[PDB]
Amino acid sequence: MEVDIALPTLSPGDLSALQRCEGRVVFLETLRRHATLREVALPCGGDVLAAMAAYRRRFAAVITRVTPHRMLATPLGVGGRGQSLVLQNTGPFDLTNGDHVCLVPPLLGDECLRLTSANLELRFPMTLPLAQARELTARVVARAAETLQLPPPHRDNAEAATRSLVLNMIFLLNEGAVILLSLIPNLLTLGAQDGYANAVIQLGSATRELGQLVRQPPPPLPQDHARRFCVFEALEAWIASASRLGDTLGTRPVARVCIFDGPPTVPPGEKAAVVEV
Amino acid sequence: MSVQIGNGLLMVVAPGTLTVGSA
Amino acid sequence: MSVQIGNGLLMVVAPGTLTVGSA
Amino acid sequence: RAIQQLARNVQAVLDSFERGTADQMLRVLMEKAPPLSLLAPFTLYEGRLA
Amino acid sequence: EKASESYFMGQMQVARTESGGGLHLQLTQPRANVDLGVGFTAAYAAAAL
Repeated sequence: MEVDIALPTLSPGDLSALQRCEGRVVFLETLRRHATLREVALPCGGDVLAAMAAYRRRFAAVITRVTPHRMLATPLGVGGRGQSLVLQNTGPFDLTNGDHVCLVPPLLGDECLRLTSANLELRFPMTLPLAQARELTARVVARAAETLQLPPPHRDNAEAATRSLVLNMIFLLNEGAVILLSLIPNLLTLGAQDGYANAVIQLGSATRELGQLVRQPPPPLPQDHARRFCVFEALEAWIASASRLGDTLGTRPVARVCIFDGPPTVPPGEKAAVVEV
Repeated sequence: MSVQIGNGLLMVVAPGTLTVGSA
Repeated sequence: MSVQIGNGLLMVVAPGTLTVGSA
Repeated sequence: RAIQQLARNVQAVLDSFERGTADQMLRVLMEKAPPLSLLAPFTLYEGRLA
Repeated sequence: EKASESYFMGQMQVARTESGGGLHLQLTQPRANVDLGVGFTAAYAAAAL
């Protein structure tokens, strides 16, 4: 399978500029073998959270060839587990071997491939390392929830983000959770006896400021606390629901960069081999 | 009485290269 | 850059029919 | 060595069709033969039955 | 008996399957059989103990 996004007539002063797009991904809506350029298109920058919400319902595809007539592509992941392709870094950060890649909408805007001939423009989304897109998305959703090099939020769909966050956070509260909460003093006194434990707890940990302000009595034994046990259930819920927390907020990883012969790192704006996962 | 239908199999596994690259 | 050494494999698995019938 | 190996396991696995036919013959001839004891009188009183 | 039962041999199939770099053939041959004679045509003794 290969997607054929047909192109209208374009300006020779701009067709050539669009030929410089060989490793940027685009977001279709359905996977029919043929399609049109007028279809895969987004307006200029705005509402980064709206954009990242848009990048989850529509599976993406990477382009490979740009001839003056057609433009091939490849559905990113629909059945492939090792389908090796190429895509170029278009983010501000570099990327080393091995690490997974994530797709996040373009920040600050102003990166729009304007096509005055077809009157339509695109926004090829950037590619970041995983662990850093995590920080980016976390910062954006925290600042959006604050509303009861920075774009202004919208307060319209930010409530979707706040809701999706607060739901997963609330469903962490189980009758066993308070049993784990009844040791904050017992934890802190352990933190100050070993260097590693003290390094684990951060500085603005927002709980270290609780261990010295409030006291809690022994926790009341729950109902039928003589057959089952709530600590293990609580922790299983925690791990199962945290292993995917960032996914339902940010974007799932889609590919990991592999390089067999080339230099270890790829600087920004250079093609890099990759395997999709 | 020993040569090429398993030495058959053996040489011309050859005309199979795509095993396509597409999902 | 896509055609016949896995489309190699693919066509001519062909010259193997006995895989003998005898124990 | 690999070729001798093939020739040998060849000549080792599939004629167990000959042995296997020899087996199936008995396995079928057994499940349809009543014992002589229950059959010697059965033919003697034949006809006058029912 | 001189011809107790018919018997039909098939043509041998050769099933394929891969298994982790070690492969394994699977031969197969279908058969059939009907007892030709009418009435019992095979005895049985149970000689010894």
